[PDB]
Formats: sequence, C-alpha cells, structure tokens
Amino acid sequence: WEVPRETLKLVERLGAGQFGEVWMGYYNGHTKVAVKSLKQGSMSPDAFLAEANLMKQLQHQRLVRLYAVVTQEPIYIITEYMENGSLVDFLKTPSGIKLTINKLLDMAAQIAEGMAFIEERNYIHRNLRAANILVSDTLSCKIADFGLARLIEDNEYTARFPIKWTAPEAINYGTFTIKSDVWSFGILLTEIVTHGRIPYPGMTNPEVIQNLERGYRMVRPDNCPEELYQLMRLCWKERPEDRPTFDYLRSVLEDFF
Ligand SMILES: CN1CCN(c2cccc(-c3cnn4c3N=CC(c3ccc(O)cc3)[C@@H]4N)c2)CC1
Repeated sequence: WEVPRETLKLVERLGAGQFGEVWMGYYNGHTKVAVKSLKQGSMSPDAFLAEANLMKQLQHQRLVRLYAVVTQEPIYIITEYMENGSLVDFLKTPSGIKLTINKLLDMAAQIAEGMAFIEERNYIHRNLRAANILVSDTLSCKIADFGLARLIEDNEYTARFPIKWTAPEAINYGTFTIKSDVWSFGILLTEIVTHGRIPYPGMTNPEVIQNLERGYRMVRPDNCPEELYQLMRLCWKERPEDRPTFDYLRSVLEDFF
C-alpha cells in the first residue's frame, strides 16, 4: 500500500482544517485521486493511518476505496476522487437543491446498503452523518471515515461537536453499537430530505441533550413522505433493540417507489 511520494502530484487543495488538508491530485499520472495529509503533531502517524487500515479491511462499492499511503512526513492517505464532494455540501448546491425525492431515496438506499455491509461484517461506523458520505459525478454515494476508534469533527480537514447524530445510550453511557449507527442514520435521512439542513434546527447541543432526556423526536420535515418519516421514528426508538437492522432499511428504501 506504501508508495513513493513521486507517484503523486497534488494539484489543488479541496480543504484545510485543524488536523490537515485534503487535495485533488493525480496518481501514476492518469488516476484522479483525493489525498488526505496529516498536520504534524495533530495525532501520531499510527492514529491517522488507522483510517487507511480500516479501508484495507472493508472493501465495498458503497465504501470509499483506498489506493495508497505515504508514511513519511507529511503522511498521506490516497483515495478515489469523488466529483461532488461531501453529501452535506452537495445537497446545498444548485444541482443538489433540484434533486427529486426519487433520486434522494436512491442515495439513502445506497448508504443503507454500505451500512448493511458494515453491520454484516460486525463493524460499526460511529461517525455516520451526511458530512461523511462522498458523492460521485453520477451521484453514487460512498461511506467514508467508518470504524474509527474516535469521534471526528467536520472542521478537521476543511474550514467550518456532532452531538446531534448521537443516540441516547451513547450520550449517557458511551455505549456505541450498530444500533446507535441506526439512530444516526435516521438523523442522516432528515439531512437528505431537507437538502442538507442541520438537525434540530435552532437547538444548541445542550438543548438537544435536555430534549432527548424528555423523549423529544423531530417532527416530519417539509415534503418528507409520511412512510419515510415512520422509518425515521423506528431508527429513533429509545431502546436500541427496537431499532431496525440496516438490512431491513436497505430493503425498504430500495423498493420505496
Ligand atoms: C466541483 N466539485 C469539486 C470537488 N469538491 C470537493 C470538495 C471537498 C472534498 C472533495 C472530495 C473528493 N473526494 N474526496 C473528497 N474529500 C475527502 C476525500 C477523502 C480523502 C482521504 C480519506 O482518507 C478520506 C476521504 C475524498 N476522497 C471534493 C466539490 C465540488
């Protein structure tokens, strides 16, 4: 997986944040890639490279594909390039805003498909939200930053804490399982149908927490199909055992229309 830095030309910076940068570049002259580079001192090379190791372990059409790593300073992780960047941002563009419910649900289904694979392999995401989904030129969706031992923020590698996607038992006890990812997925569905609106709009993180102690659930978003809302409400059942599998979520979303 290790390559000489010479095999890579970084062309254009796509973002910079607290822990490093992401660039568009070319690999072996012809392959368009994205390159995540570590800012020295942010974390150890091993902590950074764990993300690459997880992409080695889990390969799937709905998961972001690893091409290579460079393990001398600055450390690089090299992946496939996704023309439409992060789903959370794409949804806010002219093209994104004009997507039909049909196409949005196809995208939700692809995300449930990738999560169904993670579930079947007995991994967890822990960081599931529209920010961590990448979108290709043909609107195919790929899950990034899965299986990490840590919770990530959106400003680490671009200019911009994810309490709003976190299930109650994870807030209260630090219990993270595939069922807390199912919770996060229900929140992600609200992002998809509102063309990228922040969850619990006009609540701060502490207010969300106070509301969840009282059993609060977001209302049906404007224009959201009622059946899709009922799917959301299943993802948000208080007890993790009452939440559906991703296998089921995928099957419902795939055949939705
Ligand atoms: C016209 N478009 C051009 C591309 N733009 C854009 C903006 C921000 C990120 C991306 C973009 C495209 N691909 N990727 C991106 N961001 C992070 C990636 C990544 C890299 C390494 C890693 O370990 C995990 C994830 C990745 N593959 C693309 C969006 C607008």
